[PDB]
Amino acid sequence: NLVAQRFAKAGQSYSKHAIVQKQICQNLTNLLKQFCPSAMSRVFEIGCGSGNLTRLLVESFQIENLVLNDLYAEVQHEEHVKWLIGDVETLEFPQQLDMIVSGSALQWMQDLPRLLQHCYAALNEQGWLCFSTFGPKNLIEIKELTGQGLNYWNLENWNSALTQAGFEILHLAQSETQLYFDSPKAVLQHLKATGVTTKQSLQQFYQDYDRFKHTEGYSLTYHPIYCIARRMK
Amino acid sequence: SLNKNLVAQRFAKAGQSYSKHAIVQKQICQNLTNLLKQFCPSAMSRVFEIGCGSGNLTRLLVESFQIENLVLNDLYAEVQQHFNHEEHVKWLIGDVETLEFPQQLDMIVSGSALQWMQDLPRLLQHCYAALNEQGWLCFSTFGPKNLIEIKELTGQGLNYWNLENWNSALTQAGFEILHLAQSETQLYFDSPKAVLQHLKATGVTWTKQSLQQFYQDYDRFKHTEGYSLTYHPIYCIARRM
Amino acid sequence: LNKNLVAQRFAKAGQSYSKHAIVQKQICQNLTNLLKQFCPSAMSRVFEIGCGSGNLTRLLVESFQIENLVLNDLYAEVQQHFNVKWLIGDVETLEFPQQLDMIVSGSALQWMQDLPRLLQHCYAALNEQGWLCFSTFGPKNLIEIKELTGQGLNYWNLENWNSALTQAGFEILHLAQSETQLYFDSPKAVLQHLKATGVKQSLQQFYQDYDRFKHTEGYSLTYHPIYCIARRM
Amino acid sequence: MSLNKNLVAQRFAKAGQSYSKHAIVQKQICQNLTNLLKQFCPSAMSRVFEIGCGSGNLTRLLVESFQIENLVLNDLYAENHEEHVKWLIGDVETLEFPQQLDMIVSGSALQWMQDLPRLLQHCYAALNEQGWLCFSTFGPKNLIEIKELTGQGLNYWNLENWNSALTQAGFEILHLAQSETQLYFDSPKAVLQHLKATGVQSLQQFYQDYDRFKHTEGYSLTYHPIYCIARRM
Ligand SMILES: C[S@@+](CC[C@H](N)C(=O)[O-])C[C@H]1O[C@@H](n2cnc3c(N)ncnc32)[C@H](O)[C@@H]1O
Ligand SMILES: C[S@@+](CC[C@H](N)C(=O)[O-])C[C@H]1O[C@@H](n2cnc3c(N)ncnc32)[C@H](O)[C@@H]1O
Ligand SMILES: C[S@@+](CC[C@H](N)C(=O)[O-])C[C@H]1O[C@@H](n2cnc3c(N)ncnc32)[C@H](O)[C@@H]1O
Ligand SMILES: C[S@@+](CC[C@H](N)C(=O)[O-])C[C@H]1O[C@@H](n2cnc3c(N)ncnc32)[C@H](O)[C@@H]1O
Repeated sequence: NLVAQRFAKAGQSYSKHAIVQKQICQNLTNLLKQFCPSAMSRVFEIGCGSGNLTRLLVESFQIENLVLNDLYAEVQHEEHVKWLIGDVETLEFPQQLDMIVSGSALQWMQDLPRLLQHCYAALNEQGWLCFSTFGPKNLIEIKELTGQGLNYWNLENWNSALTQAGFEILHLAQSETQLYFDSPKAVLQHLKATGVTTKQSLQQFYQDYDRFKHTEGYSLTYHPIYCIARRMK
Repeated sequence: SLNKNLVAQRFAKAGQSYSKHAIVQKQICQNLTNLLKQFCPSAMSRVFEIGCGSGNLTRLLVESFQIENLVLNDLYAEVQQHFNHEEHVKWLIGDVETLEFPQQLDMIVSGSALQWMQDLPRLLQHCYAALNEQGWLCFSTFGPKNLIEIKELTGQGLNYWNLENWNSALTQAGFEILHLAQSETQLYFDSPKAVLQHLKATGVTWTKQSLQQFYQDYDRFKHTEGYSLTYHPIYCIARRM
Repeated sequence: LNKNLVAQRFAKAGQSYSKHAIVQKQICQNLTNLLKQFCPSAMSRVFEIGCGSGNLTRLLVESFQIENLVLNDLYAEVQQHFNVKWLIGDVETLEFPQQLDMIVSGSALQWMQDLPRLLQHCYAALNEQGWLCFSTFGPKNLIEIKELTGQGLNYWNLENWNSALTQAGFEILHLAQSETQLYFDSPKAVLQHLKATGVKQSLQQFYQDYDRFKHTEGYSLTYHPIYCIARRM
Repeated sequence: MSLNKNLVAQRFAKAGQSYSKHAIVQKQICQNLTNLLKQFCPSAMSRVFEIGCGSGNLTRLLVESFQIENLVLNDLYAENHEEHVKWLIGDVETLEFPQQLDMIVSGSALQWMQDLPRLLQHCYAALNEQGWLCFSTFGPKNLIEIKELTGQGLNYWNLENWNSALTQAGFEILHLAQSETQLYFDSPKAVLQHLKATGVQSLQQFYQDYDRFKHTEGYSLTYHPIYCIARRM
């Protein structure tokens, strides 16, 4: 019934711009409904944040045991949802899991190979490891003009890291989405309103943004990476 | 364009996956419905669907949108065998290029059916005259590389419009384009026989003689993952200008 | 309040002969003459419900100038009686053509399940001052067959039509009914006529029970057509 | 296998309400008598004779639908001019008939006759075997309101007088019907203006007298036409 495929998409659109991060969770949840069965028993979410993915998880899947992880419990049955709080690279994973899901969080990790060792041991055989992260061009306009940002993995780094850690890969995709704001100030407004973020430096930042001024506006790039994976066989 | 808190966007995607080859049409009607949830209001009084067919898109339309009056169109009258009679659903059976469109429509929707139209610019004129001001035109269709494997090996297919032929025809018909995209999917089957079985199982479709050389001809499309079959869906969310 | 039309009541009765096989056509001729009285000779858009073989259809085109003629019936197999625009299907489940000058129907509305709300679509599809003119059948139609076999249809009467037409927003310019009894030579001739017009001991009993419908001229068979000429107000 | 052309006996009754142009009443009686002629008579007729043609409203309907080879018109006066159109002017009860007729036709004229039984003797001898005698006249309820409010009016035959007289003269009756029509004018003056437009001190009481005929829809004027399709033996 299943058939391997390669795909490539492109188009021009309009976005509410304040919605960008929740729609990434919506796209990841579509991939979960595709591959994973409706019913699962034990699930572990890393970096749950405000809970945009968790509410999509519970309303689309039937899970009995749910473990939520983040540095803070800002998500506001109940004995079925338990709280593991702290840096996930410091904590011991819940065991015998059907699925580990993460959304927009793995880019903050310092030692991903070691963390994927914890993913392997905690998961059952053919247990699901599904996550969304970001590639090297995510918010690269801010990286060039301010010298700040994360060093991201690309698709080949993830591929050779999951295979070397003993994971079979079912889905591995990436996307580059350029938003075009009217002026460089609206770019900063979007970053504050979505929570990502001298007077000399401010307008000097607005001067150099002309290097990113296209016919439609000043560009801001999001580079989400999507992956669906299974353990061992 | 001059509207605030909406931002223009350009995107590109690529990846490798495992699909259920029989679910392709459901995948496209699901993708189009996901676009309808983004751009369109949750309630619509009058909606018109061209080429309802089995009803894959119709199922997704009624569960996500409160519709007061739903009008369904298709070529065959026995399309009404795949549906149960409801008071708020009317029918317009026949070739849609020969039928008067229902009046005062909030949205005209159609999934993987406009590629069978003979006169597309004349149909877009009817869409414009049937929609309310700022009425919705949202459709799925197919691009030029659609099933190019079957076009080359059998010499049969369709004439497909590309994005900027659509972009040009919609703008001059009076439509503003809010969303316009396309994707290319190559499915890798294990053998050319699975390609033919897939084409008949999903309802797209000589013997042993020509059936054997067609298998050897398909060797030109064999990747390391299997034998390719290309799908080229086109999506478009438009509004009456 | 028109200064040339005048309110009218009439009643007629008499004895005659009839070619028993042309009843359906004769019913159409009576409706066609009522159309000639009230209606303009030119109408751009006309919608005919239940055209059938086209008895009333050809009488419409012969005496009126129509630009858009839409013909409806249940079965597409009646287009083989013509050659217009075609609207095949159950009229109660069909999207009406809009901005109509007249909606015509001959001996077909007695088959409808929900007449009050089909009139609502007759109201919306018609222009201001649009015409609604039809012939149907009354409660005593084929009552000899319903009394003997228990089979038949529930027919509205005039007062039901006068009530539902004004409740839906229609004026009434003509509302009449006729009862006609044809006296066949024998009950066998009644069955022969019923199958020619397209409508062992159970058979002999039927011939016996029909003697209760014996008159001086023959055996009875009642037709009860209703004629109406309405207009949207 | 075989065609179907079986005449059957029939008794009918009609009733309803309507609107109509008051100036159009004789033209409609002519239109109704022409409908009966089309239902009983062949399209081809060699010799036709009309009694009381008058304005010619029935004559235009006759030649419109039937193929006549010789047409003789009769009336007290004379209102195409082909060579096969003859005129017989004068009191028809003092004139010898044209012989070997296929049909004798008359519209709204036989009510003025002084000796109908004698005139039926002439109709018999002039008609061929199975030759048609068709006419429209009026019954005793015709203009009954003007009859009692002025004490003036003609003496009319009823249906039984005609049925007995035709059978006595040697005629067979294939159709015999009567109709009562009550027109409702806004006021008795419009009744008089109708009586003066259609060729038919003490005034205020004649209006006061007319209140005896006041319905809810207006003041009544009654027409009582009689139709009969006969053929000679
Ligand atoms: C961009 S938010 C994601 C919010 C959204 N609900 C989702 O899941 O996609 C990423 C979250 O990961 C959390 N996070 C980052 N590093 C972490 C770590 N080392 N251990 C646990 N949580 C971490 C942060 O607190 C942040 O809330
Ligand atoms: C691929 S099917 C789409 C079925 C289903 N709605 C879906 O997309 O999953 C395309 C449909 O378009 C209809 N169609 C083709 N030509 C048409 C025409 N000229 N007018 C109306 N419908 C047409 C066909 O009947 C066929 O069922
Ligand atoms: C007695 S025939 C009339 C035929 C004749 N040509 C005429 O119109 O006077 C009635 C017709 O109505 C059609 N009919 C019955 N129910 C219908 C419905 N619900 N919707 C549309 N047509 C219907 C039937 O197919 C049938 O041909
Ligand atoms: C009231 S008109 C009806 C005319 C109408 N156009 C029609 O024929 O249907 C009857 C006609 O009969 C004529 N008529 C009356 N008495 C007649 C008589 N004795 N001989 C010949 N014509 C007579 C009158 O002159 C009158 O024109």
